[PDB]
Amino acid sequence: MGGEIITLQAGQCGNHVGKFLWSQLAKEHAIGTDGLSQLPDSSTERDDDTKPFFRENSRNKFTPRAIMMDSEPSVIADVENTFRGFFDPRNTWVASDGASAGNSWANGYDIGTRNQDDILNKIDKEIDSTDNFEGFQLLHSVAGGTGSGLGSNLLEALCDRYPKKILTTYSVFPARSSEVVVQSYNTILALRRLIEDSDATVVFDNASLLNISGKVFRNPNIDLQHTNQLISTIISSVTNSIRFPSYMYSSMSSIYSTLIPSPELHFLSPSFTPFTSDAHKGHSSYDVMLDLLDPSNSLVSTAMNNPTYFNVYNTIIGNVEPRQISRAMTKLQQRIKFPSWSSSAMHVNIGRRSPYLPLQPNENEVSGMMLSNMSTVVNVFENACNTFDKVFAKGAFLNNYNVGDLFQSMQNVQDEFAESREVVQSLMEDYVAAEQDSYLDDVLVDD
Amino acid sequence: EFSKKYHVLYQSNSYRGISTNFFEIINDQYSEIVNHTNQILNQKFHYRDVVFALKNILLMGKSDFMDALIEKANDILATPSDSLP
Ligand SMILES: Nc1nc2c(ncn2[C@@H]2O[C@H](COP(=O)(O)OP(=O)(O)O)[C@@H](O)[C@H]2O)c(=O)[nH]1
Repeated sequence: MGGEIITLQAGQCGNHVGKFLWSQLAKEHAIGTDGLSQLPDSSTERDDDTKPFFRENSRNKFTPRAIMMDSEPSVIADVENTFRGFFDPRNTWVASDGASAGNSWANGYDIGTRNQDDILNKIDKEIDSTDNFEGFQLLHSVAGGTGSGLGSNLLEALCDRYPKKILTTYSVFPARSSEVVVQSYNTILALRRLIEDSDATVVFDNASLLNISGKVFRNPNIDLQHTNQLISTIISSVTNSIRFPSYMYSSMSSIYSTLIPSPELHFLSPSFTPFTSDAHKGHSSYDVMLDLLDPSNSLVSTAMNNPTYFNVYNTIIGNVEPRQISRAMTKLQQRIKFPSWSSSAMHVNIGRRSPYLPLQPNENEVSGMMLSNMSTVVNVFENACNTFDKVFAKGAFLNNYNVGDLFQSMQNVQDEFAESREVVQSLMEDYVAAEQDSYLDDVLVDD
Repeated sequence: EFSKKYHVLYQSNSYRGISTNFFEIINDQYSEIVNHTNQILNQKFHYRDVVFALKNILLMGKSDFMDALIEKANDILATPSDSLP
């Protein structure tokens, strides 16, 4: 019904984000940079750590249940040089040949099979560390071909090796229209495999996150190192129900059960309230959540063309009042649109503000986050669509990326590419069918 | 020792018998006792922790426990037979 979770970084994007994640998690549980408890031990609070994410030793050191992979060994090292004792290097690995690393396609897809044993040895050793295992969570970028290729080979390998486990990822694509021409093969292929696993992902283009970081932090010079903070608050809060569990959610299996009824459409679009990751909204518990639906604070391309929702999940944290939020739920119900097919209950949990954070001067500074399954999420990587359409439709660049003796024949390259485009189109076919009411009659009226 | 103190305080008012001063002692005695009692209930008998625990287990306040219990007990519960070991 739940179990332990091993996280994964694959490519430098997950290391830059990863240092923000680990820093915030360390604050959340008084872990420190060396991984050791920073608290006097009073032997109180059963949720003083999260068994699912850390391995606690005799020093009260919390070893992350995580594996770090990159193609750039200096990024792995710099995160290890930040987590100065916290992140244990035995689970890190670099997938690299300096010559292949600059080739986003070849680096990832060649290592995914060539180095499958190095990739798997860290993974299999950690999964076997426990009995009550639930799943994996990866930090990625479809643009990050290193991650696309090893991630794709793991998506398929882990589905086969561990048929009942949960395999997911958070994937950040750069908000760039022309820098994605060269990415036309690895980003579409990342999708070619992401669509194959119903647990796979929460997706974002960093478009609004970049603009958000430039308005909220006192730093208009928007960059990744000033935007990964926003990524950190949105991803850190996801597991609040695991880290500080209550009744409905304690695990990914539970979250899954209520958020993605259709294994086919697992791709989510995130948003958040002000946060303290790097913040005090000044509103009631119902107002802070209503703002989560406002696209101007969407973390991805903002305004959607009247998006149809298939399922919305929210978590509210702070002095939450069920009656106040009833105004919010009523109001959200009149903004969220759907066919009777997706007229599901919306699910909102209540999380907990960690006891190891600076005491909140006002408990009513309620924060929160939203994850939603919408038809217009396909617009998140529209920039990739623009360039892969130009490229794939022409049979452009077949093996001009030095395919690693896989599909070495140009037709075979085009056939792999065709499958990746079949996936792009089938993704929207399911999002459109999902907008139908008749979807329900197909297996209820008919036999 | 507590009693000895109060015994003396009440004994010392035998000349008044039942009166205002007696009542004053009673009011204070009560407060001292209850305040005491409630420290030991929580400090020695873990009274609030017990209460929270009951909520957490019988009212199922914490589901990680219940999930762990059911899954480990899946064969126990699944087995239809009574007199399981
Ligand atoms: N948000 C974020 N995006 C990144 C970061 N590093 C790279 N990217 C993005 O990831 C894509 C390229 O992937 P990258 O991880 O650099 O290549 P890889 O090492 O082969 O996996 C592009 O969309 C980049 O904008 C990062 O630290 N944070």
